[PDB]
Amino acid sequence: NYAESGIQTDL
Amino acid sequence: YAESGIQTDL
Amino acid sequence: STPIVKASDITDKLKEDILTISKDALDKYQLERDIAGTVKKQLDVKYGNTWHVIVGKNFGSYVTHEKGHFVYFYIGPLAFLVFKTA
Amino acid sequence: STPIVKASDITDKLKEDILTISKDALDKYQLERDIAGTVKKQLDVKYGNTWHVIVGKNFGSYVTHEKGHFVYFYIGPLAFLVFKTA
Repeated sequence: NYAESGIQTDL
Repeated sequence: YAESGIQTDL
Repeated sequence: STPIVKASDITDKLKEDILTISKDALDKYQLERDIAGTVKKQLDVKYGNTWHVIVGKNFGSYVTHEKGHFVYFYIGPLAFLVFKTA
Repeated sequence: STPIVKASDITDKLKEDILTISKDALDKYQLERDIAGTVKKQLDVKYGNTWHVIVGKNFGSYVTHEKGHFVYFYIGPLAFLVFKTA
């Protein structure tokens, strides 16, 4: 199984 | 598959 | 504003499309994550899974990609890492 | 300093090892690409292919990962995105 991740650095 | 290493200019 | 390709393992056609989808994304989103998201999702739909996108001004990365499916480029000050795995 | 985990889908054991490997990398390497490459390669060896590592102060990312194989954390000013794909 697989999943999506979206991330934004603090700066 | 092939490998790629990268580094931003800044 | 003219995209500058820094590294690639890709066909000209797919490259042009990725660049096009990426420039369009810049008109539509203010956050790097959201730019990466729309590009990733569009490529998944258009070319099949599984794509991964990093957009930013400061990072180093080491990834593994399917042959012919990797491009690393700048648009202005912003770096784009776009690649596909299985 | 002490790693700060900002997102995860991962077992404690695997997490702890990624953090340990990442901290060790920081004792030896300063360039973000060097740090990312040594972590990626060690995880490929120890846990099987295929891992991808992004290290940096400014990026947004949108990726797909195997369930249970994703962690995003800071050590000091550096953000680490570490994940596994098929």
